[PDB]
This record gives sequence, C-alpha cells and structure tokens, in this order.
Amino acid sequence: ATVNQLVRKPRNVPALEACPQKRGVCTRVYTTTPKKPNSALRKVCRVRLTNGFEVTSYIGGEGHNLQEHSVILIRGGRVKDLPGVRYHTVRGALDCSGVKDRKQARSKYGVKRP
Amino acid sequence: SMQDPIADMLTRIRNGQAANKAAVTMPSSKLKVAIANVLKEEGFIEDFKVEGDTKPELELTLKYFQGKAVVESIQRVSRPGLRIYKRKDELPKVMAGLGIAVVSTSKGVMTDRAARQAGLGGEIICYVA
RNA sequence: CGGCCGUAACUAUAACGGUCCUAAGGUAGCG
RNA sequence: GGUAGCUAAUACCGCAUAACGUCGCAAGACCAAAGAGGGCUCUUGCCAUCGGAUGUGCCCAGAUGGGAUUAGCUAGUAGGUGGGGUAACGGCUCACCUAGGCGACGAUCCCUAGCUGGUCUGAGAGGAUGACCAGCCACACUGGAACUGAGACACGGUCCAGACUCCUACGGGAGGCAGCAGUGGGGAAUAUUGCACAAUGGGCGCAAGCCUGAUGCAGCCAUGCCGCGUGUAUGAAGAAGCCCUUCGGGUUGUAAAGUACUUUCAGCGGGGAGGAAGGGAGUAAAGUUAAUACCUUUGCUCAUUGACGUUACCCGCAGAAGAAGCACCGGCUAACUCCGUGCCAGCAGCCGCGGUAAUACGGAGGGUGCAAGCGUUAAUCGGAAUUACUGGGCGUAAAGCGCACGCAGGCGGUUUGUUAAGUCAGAUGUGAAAUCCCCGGGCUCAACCUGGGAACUGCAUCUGAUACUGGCAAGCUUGAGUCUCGUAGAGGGGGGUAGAAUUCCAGGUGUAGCGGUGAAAUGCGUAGAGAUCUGGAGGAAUACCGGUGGCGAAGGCGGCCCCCUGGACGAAGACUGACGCUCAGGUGCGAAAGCGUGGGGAGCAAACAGGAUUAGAUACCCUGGUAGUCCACGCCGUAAACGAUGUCGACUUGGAGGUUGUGCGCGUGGCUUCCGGAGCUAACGCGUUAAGUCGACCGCCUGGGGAGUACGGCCGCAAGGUUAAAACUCAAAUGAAUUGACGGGGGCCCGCAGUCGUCAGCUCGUGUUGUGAAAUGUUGGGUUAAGUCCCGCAACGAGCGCAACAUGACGUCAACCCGGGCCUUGUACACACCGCCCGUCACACCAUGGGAGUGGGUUGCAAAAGAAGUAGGUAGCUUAACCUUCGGGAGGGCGCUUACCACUUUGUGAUUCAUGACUGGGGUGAAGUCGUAACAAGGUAACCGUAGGGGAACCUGCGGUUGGAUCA
Ligand SMILES: CN(C)[C@@H]1C(O)=C(C(N)=O)C(=O)[C@@]2(O)C(O)=C3C(=O)c4c(O)cccc4[C@@](C)(O)[C@H]3C[C@@H]12
Ligand SMILES: [K+]
Ligand SMILES: [K+]
Ligand SMILES: [K+]
Ligand SMILES: [K+]
Ligand SMILES: [K+]
Ligand SMILES: [K+]
Ligand SMILES: [K+]
Ligand SMILES: [K+]
Ligand SMILES: [K+]
Ligand SMILES: [K+]
Ligand SMILES: [K+]
Ligand SMILES: [K+]
Ligand SMILES: [K+]
Ligand SMILES: [K+]
Ligand SMILES: [K+]
Ligand SMILES: [K+]
Ligand SMILES: [K+]
Ligand SMILES: [K+]
Ligand SMILES: [K+]
Ligand SMILES: [K+]
Ligand SMILES: [Mg+2]
Ligand SMILES: [Mg+2]
Ligand SMILES: [Mg+2]
Ligand SMILES: [Mg+2]
Ligand SMILES: [Mg+2]
Ligand SMILES: [Mg+2]
Ligand SMILES: [Mg+2]
Ligand SMILES: [Mg+2]
Ligand SMILES: [Mg+2]
Ligand SMILES: [Mg+2]
Ligand SMILES: [Mg+2]
Ligand SMILES: [Mg+2]
Ligand SMILES: [Mg+2]
Ligand SMILES: [Mg+2]
Ligand SMILES: [Mg+2]
Ligand SMILES: [Mg+2]
Ligand SMILES: [Mg+2]
Ligand SMILES: [Mg+2]
Ligand SMILES: [Mg+2]
Ligand SMILES: [Mg+2]
Ligand SMILES: [Mg+2]
Ligand SMILES: [Mg+2]
Ligand SMILES: [Mg+2]
Ligand SMILES: [Mg+2]
Ligand SMILES: [Mg+2]
Ligand SMILES: [Mg+2]
Ligand SMILES: [Mg+2]
Ligand SMILES: [Mg+2]
Ligand SMILES: [Mg+2]
Ligand SMILES: [Mg+2]
Ligand SMILES: [Mg+2]
Ligand SMILES: [Mg+2]
Ligand SMILES: [Mg+2]
Ligand SMILES: [Mg+2]
Ligand SMILES: [Mg+2]
Ligand SMILES: [Mg+2]
Ligand SMILES: [Mg+2]
Ligand SMILES: [Mg+2]
Ligand SMILES: [Mg+2]
Ligand SMILES: [Mg+2]
Ligand SMILES: [Mg+2]
Ligand SMILES: [Mg+2]
Ligand SMILES: [Mg+2]
Ligand SMILES: [Mg+2]
Ligand SMILES: [Mg+2]
Ligand SMILES: [Mg+2]
Ligand SMILES: [Mg+2]
Ligand SMILES: [Mg+2]
Ligand SMILES: [Mg+2]
Ligand SMILES: [Mg+2]
Ligand SMILES: [Mg+2]
Ligand SMILES: [Mg+2]
Ligand SMILES: [Mg+2]
Ligand SMILES: [Mg+2]
Ligand SMILES: [Mg+2]
Repeated sequence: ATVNQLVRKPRNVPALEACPQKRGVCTRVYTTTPKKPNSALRKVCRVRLTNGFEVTSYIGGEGHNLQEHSVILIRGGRVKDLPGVRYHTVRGALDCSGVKDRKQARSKYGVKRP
Repeated sequence: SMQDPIADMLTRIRNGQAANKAAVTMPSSKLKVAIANVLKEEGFIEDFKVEGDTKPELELTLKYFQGKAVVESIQRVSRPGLRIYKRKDELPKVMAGLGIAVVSTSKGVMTDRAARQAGLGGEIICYVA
C-alpha cells in the first residue's frame, strides 16, 4: 500500500465476559461421544450462567456428583475432542465435589491433602 | 511520466554498475551535478562531465576495483511521494559510517559527515555504499 | 391431468425401489 | 408556629464628609465607614482608592474514539445596526436589516467513553490502558429552580415536582452513605460499625484552645513486591522400610538414626530510641510610650505534651524445639521407571495419548522446576514482519476494477530571479510535582524513602540559512500537443450487392427403399420417398485467401462495392511552450445468455415429445422440436470479461522470426511472436512487450469455511447486479515441485495370456546438479533370454541379482482377455483406484436469516400542561428607618396577573433491543439411505457467466477459458 493510500485509509470463552470464573446452574447433565479418532463417554453438562448465557461445560476427573439444578463454578478451557465445549467445571468449588481418591495434581481436582 | 530525475540518475548508476558499463549518460541538471560532485569527492565514481548548453548531458565515469562495482548499493531516500528531512542530531549513518548519505542542506549538497560537522540538517537525498 | 406395497444404524417418516395401469398422471404457484 | 410587649450591637438605615473613585467632551454631579481589647498610650478591627499575590470567569489555534450499511445540516440559524443584559467580550437577549453559516480536511446523525501526568508491554516504532498517587473536569436520590455569598446554581443548605421509604392524634410531618465505618443486594471477588488529634495540614479564635472519619495510626486479607526462617556439622549401619533389578546389585541416601552443636524468627521475661516542633508559667534586655506601664520581639529558667504502644531496637531464658508445600517429568520443555487399566476409565496448550508389556490415563518409587508459596482460569502487550510508518504482499498460494474517459486529490522536465510556507540552525519562553533513567544519600540489606541531574523526543515566539520542496515572476524545449505529405489495417456506423450451400414449394424422370446407430428403433416412403433434373421462395452465414497475420481501450471485428467516420504509424521540417502522469467519487463503453415492444425465422437448438442405452438413465446416442439464435429500438452490466500480470515514465547482455513504414547488400522507426543471459522467483517460470533495476498515482489482500451469503442502501420490468457483515465451526485450507502408485493416457516389449517371479530387476560409495524432497549413474541409439553386450553420456566405480562355476536379488502380503517389464505423461491418489470423493435424504446437537405479531429502551416531530423560582406589570390590600404643610407622600411588602420553564398528558413517526406459530439455509457429529458429479481423456475433458430442466449430486443450450489427455 502506498503512503497516500494509508493516509487516506490507515491500517474463545465469550460466556465468561472476561471474568476468571462464572457461577451457573446445570440445566442438563449427560454424556457425549468425542469426534474421531477418540472413543469415550465424556461427561458434560448444559449450564445457565448468572449472566444468562447457556453453555456446555466439561466435568473433569474420575466420577462426579452433578444433577440438574446443581450450582457449579466454570472456568475457561475447551475440550479438544468435543466440538462446541469451551468451558471446564472447577472441581471442589461450590456443589461440585473433589475427585474421589486422587493423589497427584490434587489442586487441579479439588482434593484436600490426605 | 518522469517525476523523479534523481531516482532516475541513481538507477542509471545502479543498472550501469550491474551491466559493467564504463560510463552512463543522462539529461543534466544543477542538482544532478551537485550529487555527482559528492560521489566523485567520496570516490564512488571516477569522474563526471557536462556537455551541451540547450540540452546538457551529464556523463558519469563508473569505477570498478577488483572486478566488483564500487557502488555496491545506491538508494533514493527522500522521494516526491514522501519527502524526508532530518535535524543535525538525527542524520543517518550508512553502513555504520562506511557508506554516505547525501544531504541537501542550506549550505548545499554534501555528505552526512560534512553536514554533521557543519551543524546542519537537511533533506536526505540518497544512501550510497 | 393415478393406484398398490416395501425401504434410512433409536423410533418416526421415506429422498429410494418394485409392481400395475393410463392419452397423459396436476408442473409453477396457492391451499 | 401565631399574637402582643420589651431590649443590644461590629445587625440595619439616613445625614455629613468625598477623590489618583464612578458617570461626563467638559462644566459639574454622585458614592463609604465600627467598634473592641490591655495598661492618654498601645494592639486589633472598620471604610475608600490604587497596586501585589492567589483563585476564578472568558476567547482562539492545534491535538484528543469508532461508524458513510449516517450526506447533507442550520432560522437566533450566520453576520450587521441599535436597545437591554453580564464582573467581563459575545446572538448572551430582543427588535429591525442583510441571506448568510457549517460540511468529503467528514458537517448532521448513531454507538462507545471522564481527560491528562502516566501505567503495562515492546529493541524501537508501536499496541493496550487511565486502578492506586497528583493536575483538570463532571456529578451529589431523580428532574427543575434560584436564594445567600468574594466564591455555589451548593454531597451532610433552601424551594418545587417526581419515584421510593418511614413517623402520625389522619389534620399532617420526615429522609437521601458516590464522607468514614457498617448492613442488605448483585457478583468469581475486594477489609473494622477500631484508636487519636501526638505529627502534618484545614476552619474559627488576640490567644489559650475547640472542631477536623482530612490525616496520622491500628484491625482484616499471602493481593503484590522485598527480606528472613523452617536448623547446622558430622554421620555407612550404606540400618530398616521403599522402589527397581539381567537377583550380582543399583538407587533413595548422609537421607534417617546416632553423635557434636547453634538459637535467628515464634513464645516467655527485663531494658529502650525516634517521630516534640511547640504551647504554658514568671523572670532578662531592648523597641513603642506620659511610663522603669501594657504590648511586641528575642533570650532566660522551671514544670509539661505520643494515638501508634506490651513501638523500633537491645539484653536474658528454654529447647531442634513451634514452622514445606505446589506443579511437572511423550515432543515442544528441565525431569523415567514399575504396577493397575485395556479406544474403557480417563488425559489434552498444540500435535496427539488410551483397543494387554502405556516414560502421555490412575497409583507408587525416583527425578525436574519453583518455593511460603505453587498451580489453574481470566485479561493486555510480546513473540506476530500475522495491518508491515519503521517493516509485507497481489502470474499460479488471499489479492489488478472487464475496459476507458475524467472532476476533486496525489505527484511534477529544465533555467534565472525573488519569496521564505515546508525544511534547517540558534536563542528565548514553556513543557507541574510524582513516575522512568543516572550519580549520590537514608532505613542492618532489600523493597521502600530521598538530594541533585538527565529526560519530558513537544509546543510557541524571535533571529538567521536558502540546497531541496512550495508560492510568485520571467523564460527554455527535451515531456505533451498542433500542422504539412504519405502508408497499412476483419477499427466503427449506414446502405447496396454476389456466389456456394441447407430447407421448403411446384413439376419431370424413376421405383422400393431411405434415414439413422456401436447395434437398433422411433421417423420418412407405393397416398411414389430417397436419388436425379428443371423452375421458384426464403433466411442465415461468408469456403479458398487465412497467417503465433491485421485492426480496436477492452468487449470485439472477416465475401465484394459505395457513403459517413475514429485511431495508429513513418518522413522531413515548422509551430505551441510543461499545456504533463495518475485518478477515490462520477460518467461512458462492455461477450454470451436473458428481458420488453415490433418484425423475421432457412439452418441450428435450451425446454419438450418419442426411440434407444441402463439396475435405473429425469443424461450421454438417435428422430423430431419450441424459446432463442437474426433485424430495429430500449433494458440488463455479468464471464476462466485471462497475459488469471493496473496505468504512465526511465534504465539494464543476446539470438531467431512475423508484420508495417522509411534512408543510403547496408541502416533506421512502429507493432508483434518464439528462445534465452544477468537478475528475479517457493518453485514453476519471467526475462528490454520483465515477474529485472527504479520513480508517480490508483485498485486490491490479510487462515479455510460460514459468504460475495444475511441485513440495510442504491440500481433493474424481471432475472438479478452492486455495496457488504456477524454468530458459529475447524487446525488447517492452499501454492509449486519430488518419489511412488494408479489411468477406460501414449510409446516399446514379454509369458500356453509360500507368494508376486527365475520376473530382470534392486541398490550403494564418491563426484556432480537442486534452497530441498530428490536427481544423475540405472536415461539415450542399437542389441539380448537377461541393467546381456556394445556405443554415446556429469558421471566414475562397486555390490546383490543375470550368466558362469538345481540355483529364487532388494523387497511385498502384521500371508482382444489375465499377469509382468522399460520409457513417457495426467493426477484432487500416499490406507497408494479395493484410492479419493460430491449432493439430496434420514437422525442428534449448536449458532443464525425471514416471519402475522408481542413486550421494553432511546429518540424526531406536532401540540397540551404550568409546581416553584426569577423578571415584567399592577384596579385591590398593607406599611418601622426617608420626606411632609401632619392630612399624607416617596419607596417597600403581600395578593393578583403576564412571560419563561420542570413534572406530566395526547397523537404520530424513526431507531434499537428482546421475543414469536411457522419457515430458510448454515455448522458440527467413526462406520445410515440413494446414487457416482469431480480428481486419469475420471470413462460425455473440466471449469466460468447465463438460461431452462431434473430426487440428489447434476444434465442440456449459447458464448468464453486452458487451469485439457491424446497424435504413435
Ligand atoms: C458497527 N459497524 C458499523 C459494523 C460494520 O463495520 C459493518 C461492515 N460490513 O464493516 C457492518 O456491516 C455493520 O454496519 C452492519 O451493518 C451490521 C449488520 O448489518 C448486522 C446485521 O444486520 C445482523 C447481525 C449482525 C450485523 C453486524 C455485526 O454485521 C453489523 C456490523 C456493522
Ligand atoms: K483414540
Ligand atoms: K443564539
Ligand atoms: K448585535
Ligand atoms: K497513552
Ligand atoms: K444530576
Ligand atoms: K463570604
Ligand atoms: K491535628
Ligand atoms: K510498508
Ligand atoms: K526556493
Ligand atoms: K483528477
Ligand atoms: K424454432
Ligand atoms: K527446482
Ligand atoms: K486504478
Ligand atoms: K473464522
Ligand atoms: K549419489
Ligand atoms: K504410467
Ligand atoms: K430457525
Ligand atoms: K422482530
Ligand atoms: K461431467
Ligand atoms: K452451462
Ligand atoms: Mg455593618
Ligand atoms: Mg454620602
Ligand atoms: Mg465496517
Ligand atoms: Mg447491515
Ligand atoms: Mg450590541
Ligand atoms: Mg462567544
Ligand atoms: Mg460512562
Ligand atoms: Mg516487535
Ligand atoms: Mg480516575
Ligand atoms: Mg484514551
Ligand atoms: Mg449575590
Ligand atoms: Mg454543603
Ligand atoms: Mg450524605
Ligand atoms: Mg462507605
Ligand atoms: Mg451473592
Ligand atoms: Mg464532632
Ligand atoms: Mg527433556
Ligand atoms: Mg502396562
Ligand atoms: Mg493468555
Ligand atoms: Mg506487530
Ligand atoms: Mg504475506
Ligand atoms: Mg485456485
Ligand atoms: Mg488466487
Ligand atoms: Mg485487466
Ligand atoms: Mg486514464
Ligand atoms: Mg520541479
Ligand atoms: Mg520558515
Ligand atoms: Mg516532570
Ligand atoms: Mg523555486
Ligand atoms: Mg478508415
Ligand atoms: Mg443496424
Ligand atoms: Mg444476445
Ligand atoms: Mg427478444
Ligand atoms: Mg435438430
Ligand atoms: Mg437432439
Ligand atoms: Mg467479476
Ligand atoms: Mg475474451
Ligand atoms: Mg486469450
Ligand atoms: Mg481478474
Ligand atoms: Mg494492436
Ligand atoms: Mg524466456
Ligand atoms: Mg448478493
Ligand atoms: Mg443487496
Ligand atoms: Mg530401476
Ligand atoms: Mg549386470
Ligand atoms: Mg550409461
Ligand atoms: Mg544363474
Ligand atoms: Mg528390460
Ligand atoms: Mg428472528
Ligand atoms: Mg406559576
Ligand atoms: Mg464420474
Ligand atoms: Mg466427466
Ligand atoms: Mg478434466
Ligand atoms: Mg455470480
Ligand atoms: Mg434435459
């Protein structure tokens, strides 16, 4: 572009609303299949946030305690093999329990020190 | 149309050197002669001469050292589409001082070194190395 | 300016297929 | 609150005085004040005027977000004159006059937003940001208003209205934490209803002092930064217990224990700065003074002032005692093993990991990194030259408008003079302090605090410089243009005409077939076709010439003749004198299809019909055939409108052609084609007709999709065109080239045509070529059963195969037909054609368009409304100060009234957000249904525009493109 042209004319987590976490209520809790090449029953949940956005959130770790009308804290973080799953649930915050019988990376799964 | 005779002079030199021409000729002007004088004095060209009166032609004798052309680079800086002027403290160093910038000052066309010693800024015509 | 029956990896429906017959089986649009 | 009476002043009001004050040209006229305190004197206050200082009001220029899918906006509007108004200039206001003013240098409208010093990031230029600290602004429950005052249209003042909420005897009243603390609520999330005025500052006061949620401090919180601790030394028994192990051992690990010690910090007990300056007492002298008085100042001495606070800090006591976690260990990335699990459970920033020997999941052992923190999420800059000013691109990756003319704008050949706007130099003023940076200083160090400097890249003014750019003046001829003579040309528009052929019609001759295909059939024909001859009608196109030929801006243009007309080129001068280049917006031209009206209609041919083909065949093939193709006029405005290459100018080795001028075989112009050098390019390639080297200006790109789609605007008769998003979704999509494999590609050969296969292949070293994957050798000309051999050759040699003396190369299969070899070519294949892959349909989920409408926000316009306030007026009522002839008067107040105006009301638009039966496509999701459109000649070359048709991919017509294979 020429100088004269430039003179004339110069040169993933939206539901958080630039907050580190948002609280929400589980409107559905289910499993879903990952895309190829993966195979599992991945534990997700639809969540209506305190700002009115409804989003799918991932429930990480081995075994969870969430129903419909469970109150959870979500954070950012997509799940690569579930298209349109852009958030993770924080384990050991609010209703969502710590992962049972974890001993490594305990602080990532809300598990108090044995 | 022809809108920058100085860029044309620099290009004639650049292309002349790349083609191993002994000399290059062009339509003369007072500013072209002033620049040719700086190139001669700094030892980039061997000689120049103006011939004519109504239509004067400037001839520049190019110089080669060990086969290689001596003017290894020559680039227009200030140009009609974007004029470039520098204060004395902001005068450019070409090739860490080993090259020259040709500067038009209120005391005539001279090298950046001569401008800096005279305490003058001016228009940066071209870089030569 | 048509019937009949079947058919999709949850069901449901049938883009599809078969079969019969017609001069031709109602298109676009609308309901 | 009301009534009546009473009283004071530094409250209030005349009078006097009245000029370096106000008004006035002057003469003149006119305007003020307050006392109090200590012992006549001192101190302090009061009034006037002119200054200072400080603060504040006002004006101008530049700078300071986004949107044109906002282009016109404005009637006190723009200016003038006069009156009024203000502290003050001013449409500030009003009357009159003029018709202005603003706007593509973005007005108006819409959206977002407190601004700055700075802050974060960055090498810088930038980008992001404006919390804390400091400057400025604005606001104080919401809307409005003034009053008081030096100052307010006033956070803890007044009045009114409104929405809330609370007290009430129901008549009325009351309130405003966006001060500090605190409560509820919202939220992922942010603290005590603390102590003190001791210090600094502020108000009042002569002072003492009083007030001060400013401030100084304390509380809470790892929120950050910085410092310190959680022991130190020894210590092989290499103890157990771990864990791993080829059972040798290894490692944790000198780790632990044990044994010497140490005691910071925490706890407990004793000592002890500094933040205190001052203020209060009588005394000391001097200065005021009637005075050795009071007062003032300075000394003089004696008591005394700390919220923090059980302060900092110091000393002593006891004993390792009270004090280590978090993440990570597949690559990127520092750190590896075993066990459990078995595409599950789960992990994941990206690539990926997990289907029975998982360094990737989960645990353990070991290890790595950080450490009172560590991780995760969010957010900004960086890396990202990935918006490129510094600092990028556009032949094929995304990207040159289809082509031109041209206004604004940008840019401008050459010489002299002048100017001094840009530019440059110097000086002066300013650029707050803090911050950053440098050299120092102070807290034990550090963080932190702090002295001076540097910096603040800027802005303004003044004085100079004059090369370059600009302005002005005068030129110049080289760019650009005019003229003269001539040349070639399917350049354009209009009209005429010729010959060949097809079809049709009429007639003759003639007789059983014709036509068509891969083969058929439909069709035509004994009602005489087809064939052949003669005559006639009509339309459309112009064989040969004909050419990588010519002309045109592009689209395009082809018989011959005439008429009108545009451009190009050459020769030799003459002429004008920069008149130029580019061009957003604008305007024009613009293939084919299509559209409108009127004609025309031979041939051809979308649609359509029938016949075939096929599993089907809405196709390809056949027989027909309507629009259309043709003409006139108007519209459309698009094409692979392509050289996928914008226009103009300059420069830079060669070779071979074509075409068209021209000067003397030899020159010299124009246009054009092929090859190739340097150089350039990712490569392919381009290469004086550049994609090389430069300059001017324009257009355009910013991952693939969603989408050239939606919405809005504009245009169109319509078809549609043009401008042009977002949500959402993926980690790729893409270009060129390489090795294979494959082809219903080409060439040349072979075989009765465990495995491929006894097929003649498969490789390596070194050299050389290529940025590289790779290539060469091994290809080529011959010849052979044979990579057999010969000859050539950037290759030179060698190995395993062949051969020679049954023998199975390197490897493959996680064992005309068929098979195979060599060269070449296309490829979207690499799980390598048993490949890849397209669309409808079906299912699930996600975002989204349209949509009768439905509910809010904001806002334009036109009116209504009129609380309080201020101003104007004033029949009524009323009255402290002044005047009075004592009756009253002046002036005031109240009430009333008018003007302006908030709440609010009504009607009608605009815009935006939310939502909506139903409806449209879009995206995502191992293995669904229907076909097979594309990739090979993909089995009908593909694709572009357009039109019609069809379950779907698509098919068919017309024109266009090569980004098509084939030719032996
Ligand atoms: C704010 N700004 C002016 C935006 C803009 O720059 C646009 C553009 N093409 O550059 C718009 O189209 C923009 O102007 C514009 O028009 C927008 C839209 O029309 C819509 C519509 O209609 C519906 C959904 C989303 C949008 C949108 C997000 O794309 C709008 C963006 C607009
Ligand atoms: K997997
Ligand atoms: K006004
Ligand atoms: K006026
Ligand atoms: K800034
Ligand atoms: K307000
Ligand atoms: K006052
Ligand atoms: K105080
Ligand atoms: K640039
Ligand atoms: K000048
Ligand atoms: K122009
Ligand atoms: K027809
Ligand atoms: K290459
Ligand atoms: K352009
Ligand atoms: K995207
Ligand atoms: K080699
Ligand atoms: K082949
Ligand atoms: K919908
Ligand atoms: K709506
Ligand atoms: K096809
Ligand atoms: K077509
Ligand atoms: Mg008074
Ligand atoms: Mg008086
Ligand atoms: Mg936009
Ligand atoms: Mg829009
Ligand atoms: Mg006036
Ligand atoms: Mg004004
Ligand atoms: Mg705001
Ligand atoms: Mg950078
Ligand atoms: Mg602020
Ligand atoms: Mg800003
Ligand atoms: Mg006042
Ligand atoms: Mg107040
Ligand atoms: Mg308050
Ligand atoms: Mg508060
Ligand atoms: Mg809450
Ligand atoms: Mg008080
Ligand atoms: Mg490593
Ligand atoms: Mg295992
Ligand atoms: Mg981040
Ligand atoms: Mg950048
Ligand atoms: Mg790029
Ligand atoms: Mg392409
Ligand atoms: Mg492209
Ligand atoms: Mg073009
Ligand atoms: Mg032009
Ligand atoms: Mg010039
Ligand atoms: Mg100047
Ligand atoms: Mg400063
Ligand atoms: Mg000049
Ligand atoms: Mg002509
Ligand atoms: Mg005509
Ligand atoms: Mg046509
Ligand atoms: Mg027509
Ligand atoms: Mg036909
Ligand atoms: Mg046909
Ligand atoms: Mg186009
Ligand atoms: Mg064309
Ligand atoms: Mg072409
Ligand atoms: Mg194009
Ligand atoms: Mg031409
Ligand atoms: Mg070439
Ligand atoms: Mg469109
Ligand atoms: Mg549109
Ligand atoms: Mg071979
Ligand atoms: Mg051999
Ligand atoms: Mg050979
Ligand atoms: Mg043998
Ligand atoms: Mg062979
Ligand atoms: Mg809707
Ligand atoms: Mg009123
Ligand atoms: Mg096909
Ligand atoms: Mg095909
Ligand atoms: Mg093809
Ligand atoms: Mg199109
Ligand atoms: Mg068809």
